[PDB]
Amino acid sequence: DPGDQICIGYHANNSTEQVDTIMEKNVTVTHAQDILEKTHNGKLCNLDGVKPLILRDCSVAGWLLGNPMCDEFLNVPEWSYIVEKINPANDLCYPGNFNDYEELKHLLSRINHFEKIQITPKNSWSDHEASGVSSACPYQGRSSFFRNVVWLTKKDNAYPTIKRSYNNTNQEDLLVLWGIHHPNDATEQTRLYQNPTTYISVGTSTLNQKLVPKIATRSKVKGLSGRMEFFWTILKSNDAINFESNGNFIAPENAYKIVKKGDSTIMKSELEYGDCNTKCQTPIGAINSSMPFHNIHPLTIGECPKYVKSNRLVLATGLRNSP
Amino acid sequence: DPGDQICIGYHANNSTEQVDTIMEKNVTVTHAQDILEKTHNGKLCNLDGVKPLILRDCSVAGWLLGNPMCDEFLNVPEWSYIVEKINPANDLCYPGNFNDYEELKHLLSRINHFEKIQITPKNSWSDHEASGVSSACPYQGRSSFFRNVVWLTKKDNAYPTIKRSYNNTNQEDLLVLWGIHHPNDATEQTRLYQNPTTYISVGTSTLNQKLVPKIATRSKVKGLSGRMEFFWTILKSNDAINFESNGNFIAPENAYKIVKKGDSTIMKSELEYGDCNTKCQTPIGAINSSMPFHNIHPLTIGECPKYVKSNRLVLATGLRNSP
Amino acid sequence: DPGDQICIGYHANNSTEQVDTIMEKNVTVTHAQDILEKTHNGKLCNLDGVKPLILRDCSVAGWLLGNPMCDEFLNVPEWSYIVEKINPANDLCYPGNFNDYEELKHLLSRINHFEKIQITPKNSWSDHEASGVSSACPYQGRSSFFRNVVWLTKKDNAYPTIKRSYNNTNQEDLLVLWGIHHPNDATEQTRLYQNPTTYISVGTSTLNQKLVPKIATRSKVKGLSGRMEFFWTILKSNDAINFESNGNFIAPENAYKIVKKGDSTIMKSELEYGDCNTKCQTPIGAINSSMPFHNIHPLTIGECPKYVKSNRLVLATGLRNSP
Amino acid sequence: GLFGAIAGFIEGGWQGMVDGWYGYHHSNEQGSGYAADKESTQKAIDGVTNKVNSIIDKMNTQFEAVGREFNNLERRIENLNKKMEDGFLDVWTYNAELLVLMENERTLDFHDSNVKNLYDKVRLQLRDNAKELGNGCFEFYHRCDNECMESVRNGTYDYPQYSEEARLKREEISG
Amino acid sequence: GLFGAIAGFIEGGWQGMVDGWYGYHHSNEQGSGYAADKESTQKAIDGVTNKVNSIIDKMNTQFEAVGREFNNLERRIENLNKKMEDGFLDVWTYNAELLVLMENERTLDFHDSNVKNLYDKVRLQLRDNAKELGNGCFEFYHRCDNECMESVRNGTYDYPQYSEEARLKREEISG
Amino acid sequence: GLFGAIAGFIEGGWQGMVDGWYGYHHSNEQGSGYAADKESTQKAIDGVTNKVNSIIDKMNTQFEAVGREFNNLERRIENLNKKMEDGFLDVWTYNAELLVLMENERTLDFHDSNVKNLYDKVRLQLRDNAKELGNGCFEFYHRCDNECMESVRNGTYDYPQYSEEARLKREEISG
Ligand SMILES: *[C@@H]1O[C@H](CO[C@@H]2O[C@@H](C)[C@@H](O)[C@@H](O)[C@@H]2O)[C@@H](O[C@@H]2O[C@H](CO)[C@@H](O)[C@H](O)[C@H]2NC(C)=O)[C@H](O[C@H]2O[C@@H](C)[C@@H](O)[C@@H](O)[C@@H]2O)[C@H]1NC(C)=O
Ligand SMILES: CC(=O)N[C@@H]1[C@@H](O[C@@H]2O[C@H](CO)[C@H](O)[C@H](O[C@]3(C(=O)O)C[C@H](O)[C@@H](NC(C)=O)[C@H]([C@H](O)[C@H](O)CO)O3)[C@H]2O)[C@H](O)[C@@H](CO)O[C@H]1O
Ligand SMILES: *[C@@H]1O[C@H](CO)[C@@H](O[C@@H]2O[C@H](CO)[C@@H](O)[C@H](O)[C@H]2NC(C)=O)[C@H](O[C@H]2O[C@@H](C)[C@@H](O)[C@@H](O)[C@@H]2O)[C@H]1NC(C)=O
Ligand SMILES: *[C@@H]1O[C@H](CO)[C@@H](O[C@@H]2O[C@H](CO)[C@@H](O)[C@H](O)[C@H]2NC(C)=O)[C@H](O[C@H]2O[C@@H](C)[C@@H](O)[C@@H](O)[C@@H]2O)[C@H]1NC(C)=O
Ligand SMILES: *[C@@H]1O[C@H](CO)[C@@H](O)[C@H](O)[C@H]1NC(C)=O
Ligand SMILES: *[C@@H]1O[C@H](CO)[C@@H](O)[C@H](O)[C@H]1NC(C)=O
Ligand SMILES: *[C@@H]1O[C@H](CO)[C@@H](O)[C@H](O)[C@H]1NC(C)=O
Repeated sequence: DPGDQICIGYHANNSTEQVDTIMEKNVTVTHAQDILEKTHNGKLCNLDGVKPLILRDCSVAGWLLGNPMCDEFLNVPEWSYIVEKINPANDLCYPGNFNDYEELKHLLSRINHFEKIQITPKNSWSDHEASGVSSACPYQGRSSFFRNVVWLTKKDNAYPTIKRSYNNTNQEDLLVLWGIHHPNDATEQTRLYQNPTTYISVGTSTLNQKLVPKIATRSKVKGLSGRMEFFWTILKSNDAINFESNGNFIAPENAYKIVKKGDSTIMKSELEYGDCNTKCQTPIGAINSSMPFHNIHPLTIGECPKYVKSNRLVLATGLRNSP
Repeated sequence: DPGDQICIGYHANNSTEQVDTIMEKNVTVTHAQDILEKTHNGKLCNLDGVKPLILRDCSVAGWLLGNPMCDEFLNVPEWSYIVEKINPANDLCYPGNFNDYEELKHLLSRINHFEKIQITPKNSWSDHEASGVSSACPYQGRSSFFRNVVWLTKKDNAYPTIKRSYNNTNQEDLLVLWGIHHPNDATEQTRLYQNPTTYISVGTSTLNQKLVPKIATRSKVKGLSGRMEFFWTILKSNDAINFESNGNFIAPENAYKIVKKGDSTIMKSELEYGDCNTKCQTPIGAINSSMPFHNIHPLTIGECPKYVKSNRLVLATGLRNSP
Repeated sequence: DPGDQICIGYHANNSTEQVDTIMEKNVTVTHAQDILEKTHNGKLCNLDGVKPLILRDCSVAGWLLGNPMCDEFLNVPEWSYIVEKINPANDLCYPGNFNDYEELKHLLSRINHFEKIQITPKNSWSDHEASGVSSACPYQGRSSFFRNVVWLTKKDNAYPTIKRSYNNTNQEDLLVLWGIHHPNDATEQTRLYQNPTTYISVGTSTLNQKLVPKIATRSKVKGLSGRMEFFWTILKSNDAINFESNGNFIAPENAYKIVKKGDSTIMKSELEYGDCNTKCQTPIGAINSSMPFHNIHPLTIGECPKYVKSNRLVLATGLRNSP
Repeated sequence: GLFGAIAGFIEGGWQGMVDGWYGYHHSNEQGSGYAADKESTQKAIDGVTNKVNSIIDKMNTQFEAVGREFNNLERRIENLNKKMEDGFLDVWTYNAELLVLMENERTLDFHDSNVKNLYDKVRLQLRDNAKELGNGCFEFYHRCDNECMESVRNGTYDYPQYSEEARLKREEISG
Repeated sequence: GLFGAIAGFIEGGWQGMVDGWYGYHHSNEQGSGYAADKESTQKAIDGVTNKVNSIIDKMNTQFEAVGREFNNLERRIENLNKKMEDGFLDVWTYNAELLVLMENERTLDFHDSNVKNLYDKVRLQLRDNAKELGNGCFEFYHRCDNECMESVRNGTYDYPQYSEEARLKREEISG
Repeated sequence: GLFGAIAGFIEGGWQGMVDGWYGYHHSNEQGSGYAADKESTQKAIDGVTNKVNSIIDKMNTQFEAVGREFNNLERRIENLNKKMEDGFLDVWTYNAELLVLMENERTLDFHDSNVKNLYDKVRLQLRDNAKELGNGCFEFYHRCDNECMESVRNGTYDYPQYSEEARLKREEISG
């Protein structure tokens, strides 16, 4: 007859979760663990406590030079990272180019804090006209110019040779900016600066530069055939910079003290501030997760999961489940 | 006696296929699968339907500038890829150099078809001699020159200042070429161009260029010590290019319209056309295969297997085979 | 009674070595094999038979131009590799810059031996003064200069035009160095070279160069505001170099024949020679090991293990050891 | 599969056993019931959790891409930069996917190894005092209260102490 | 192998069996013959075909080299470009070679596990109605026609239907 | 283990066993003793030795870093060079750690499989001429000298030649 019995067996449940293996796809299991974060909040946030520098329709060039349409950023506080649009609208308002722009941008992504100072006051130009202005650079319906540099022109009918120097008596390093104007023809040249053959010299402990205008006829850009070409240098503490020019000189007014360096980046994004806080930021949204992986975007900053191009990553933790 | 039996066992055959393992090599197996393509046909073929542009003893510069010895290529049809020899014979016939050449060659790998047009008629130079010629650039027993650019010199005993403009009224973008001549001494400078101190200006919506000749003493190359330096730019549709010059100017005659962009490459090979067809081409031969891997060459174009540096790749499908 | 027995079992020992696996850590095992080298001897040795070139407080620039404080390296024997400090004290003694320095250092890592030769005897300048000297370049308590190039100045009150030439009739290639001096003001330019408007032309079969001094105001470096800028080229066997100048020219006196080619590198280190020998060298010490891996430093030269960042790497060879 | 136990000589699991992964269903005079073998379940919950932490910690140092910008006559190095960053993202994506596939394969066969070893654990204990039905069940040759079943689960079951009543019963079948 | 079946307690394969990978040889009054277990060979072909496709699909996104040119004063980045491309070709060559070695070894142990699981499939049905000779063979304690053999090959073999005829036979031997 | 032999149904290893990796503890009339199975140990030393050779040469082609220098306005390509070289080093450090982590675990399970196959090697040969005590030991139903013991270790043990004495002895116990 049937006596007493005993049997060995395993757990089953009502799970419907699936994992993959190399010999077999979509295997149903009793217990599984997803290890891939696939959601973000779609916003730009503070990183730890610290707010990002969100430019709007302004480019890096627009901000530092002081495009008149960018007055929001005339004095910014310490930031955690920087956000810039793909094709900012407020860039170089007067047409031209920015020498070594991509190297300045890389430097900027190693910096967390500037403190702007005035190095040569606008009321120190006593033999030249320091009120140059252009319709390609409007402010409130009227013609203006970059706020951190000055367009000097002839006064009376003369442009005496300029010799000016500045000594960095600050403890931190200085970012200094300047430019040169390339006119359209010989006639325009004499009306602005009087002398027909001009130059700009700039010297430092390491910089030894000489610029000469290119006078010629070119296509119209925003109604102008003239060009402006800009330059930058880092002036170390206790060094001096020397300017000499007899025309076409776009001179310094303000410069930046490098107060703090650290990890930062320049993000390309169309978003705006989201009044939130996070420890992981991507160009399309922030992440609050404990997963070891994520698949939202490869360009991130902060304390983040690792990026992979997978659509699914789920780990079997339990055993195979009976149908 | 022995009664009734039933036994369990596995498959065997007369196979000689061998597979490798991490613990054991050359394991004979009943069934195996090769996954490495190791054969090519040794010829240069069409890619799908499309015939390649096979330069012969001409280089890319020779073709584009129009070395008189490359007249086969004055007007080529749409191509699938470009074949150039390692050390082409017909290059720059007049000694000198081609500016930003490797960037231009990189640009060309996104192009499948050019359409040549004339932008300045040879009979438009009415105050200069537009018939410059050299024994280093022969044609049909007589001295000649590059066909797409024109060598202007003084007429009677003068060289007036040239101010010329061209507006790209085409729908497509234009590759425009030009040059400058560096003489050997001030005397040669005067017999050809009369003026002792010359310059060339070139302007665009994005370009602001100025060239000045370098008159000096150099080694003889192909019997000449004079030099020619060439430049290029891409003129956007509906933009204009402006030239100003009082000497040493090698002016444009023909330019190239970018008609079709796509996937292309420049292959280095000594081989010649083979009147065949393929979907996967390497510099040393074409591939017709179904294997997921190959080991013929790392530089391929078309629909190809994945490249590896292995001699063998065989996968175990069956089981171990009994002798 | 109990009949006969036979039992199944495995090896055990008094071992305490432990290996890791993915499911369980610190598993003590009977037999294991270490494969990671973790020790070095902490000194700089010969590589095979060949001693390295150890500049001390000299840089490559200081060495090759002939900084007066580097006379130790005026004629160096064949080397296996080169050792240099992070911030050497004997560099460019006269303040300024060395053009394409990093490309030249790269060229240097395929070279094992230079053989110095003279191009222009110091007493061959019969219309110029060839004895320029500076306090930024001291020798034994007095003012001196670079030994491999010469500082030419006006003699009487003239600087006649210089036309000098050299044909490389050697089988090997030549490394040739030269320079230009940038004064601080027009008075100094006249005091040194007489002519106010000057140039340097350098021509080769492939080189076509023209330099013009940049006269301007700069910070004082080591008490000086003048600058020197240096240049280089490789002259092919059977080619010729041509120089022409009417001022500011720092002429070649000595040049270098590249006599032995091979594998070398430039190591950054603070150590000094150790009278030892090795076949694998790193910037912080040498390696005598048979392990397939090491974890000392990523930059090695010679016949070496492969570098990994592990603290420990041990393979289980035996079986699990009974507690 | 590699094992013969799960979906093997034992088909299907017990929805009614909800205390562990592995255990026992006994059916004697004192009704029916379930019991989870904690020890084999404990080595299993600890074993798998060691696995998931090790894989996470091996991936904390993995390539991170940063944006760099280039002008219009830097097309070649721009193309260098893009191909290098894409290259590493493909390498590490392959490394993670293939690792999850491989360790999924071992995890399922691991539970399975533990089921067979537990079955073989008691089959080695009872011996000829029971019959192997061949589907995971053992019908033994004597009577067991609610302290005998306990002696096998804690591995103390004294074989000869029940050999006699069993010896009688298998002879009764041999009649 | 890791299981002991192929080239183990079962020695050698059968060249005469040409309809599958694993199967049965029966020896009764209606002669001998070979017969393949269709069910286990098909699930075995499905496992391997999945594997080989998985190895191909895991390699479809892999580094591709493109030619770039550099002038005579771009030597540092010419060297950078060359090493980066050579670097990816060494990584993906390692990934493909090693994956093949690993999955070769497991494919061979997959067949080994499959031969033994088929053997225990039969050992569990017959038990004391047959004897283990120790070479993969079962000698019955009763008679098996060409429809009894079939009941074992599809796992329908009725045990008590032969329990009596068999029990008597082993007593003749054990007496 | 994954097989149940090491730290399983056979507990602990033998410090007195010092001639091989796997073997026997024999106990008959001619005293006690230890003995190593030579044949299976050679395939075992060959197996681990092939593994380590396969593991080393698969890594011989691996990324080598080169020093390159950049000036102050080459920060972008300086940074590119650094990420690429750091990138390849993390990849090959990962590759080396994970491969050792994986093959350790398989090396331990290779030993466990080899013991169980050895145990089954004598158990399939003896059958009812001995009893499984449940600890890896076999107690004969007859007496075995030091020439019987050898026939099992070289796998020649003639079963029917000793079946009767065992059968008699076992019925004496079953009375
Ligand atoms: C560099 O010098 C070489 C060889 O020495 C010279 O050869 C004598 C004829 C005479 O000129 C000596 O005073 C020189 O030191 C010279 O090569 C020779 O050139 C001559 C003239 O054509 C020929 O003998 C022959 O061409 C060649 N001789 C040998 C034995 O190689 C170089 O000039 C020339 O080099 C050759 C390779 C050609 O390319 C030729 O066009 C070129 O002018 C001279 N270098 C330069 C740049 O002149
Ligand atoms: C700019 C100025 O006013 N400087 C003053 C000092 O004059 C300069 O000071 C330095 C440092 O003390 C040197 O002596 C300079 O003299 C030399 C030099 O380099 O040592 C003397 C060399 O003989 C000369 N070489 C040649 C070939 O002519 C060299 C060069 O002329 C220049 O370097 C070219 O750029 O200059 C000296 O000119 C002054 O001595 C000091 C104290 O009174 O005060 C400084 O303000
Ligand atoms: C920038 O201005 C500062 C402030 O005066 C100068 O540093 C001081 O200069 C005085 C005057 O000789 C002298 O005591 C020290 O050199 C220094 N004093 C202190 C307390 O810092 C600096 O000039 C000088 O700086 C040194 C380091 C060196 O470059 C020297 O040659 C130079 O003249 C000014 N910097 C420059 C580049 O002019
Ligand atoms: C190249 O020629 C074309 C053809 O005329 C110019 O486009 C036209 O220019 C006129 C002149 O003001 C004006 O009707 C339009 O601007 C335009 N019309 C048509 C039907 O195309 C072009 O010049 C103009 O191009 C536009 C885009 C704008 O930038 C305007 O400011 C400019 O004058 C000529 N290109 C250049 C660079 O002048
Ligand atoms: C695996 O399951 C998902 C769930 O929807 C399904 O979309 C997919 O097609 C399945 N894959 C296969 C190979 O059946
Ligand atoms: C494996 O077999 C091939 C076939 O001849 C042979 O070429 C090769 O040398 C063998 N392996 C080794 C390690 O020799
Ligand atoms: C493993 O052993 C080492 C050395 O004895 C010890 O330092 C380490 O802490 C152990 N592991 C853990 C997780 O503690």
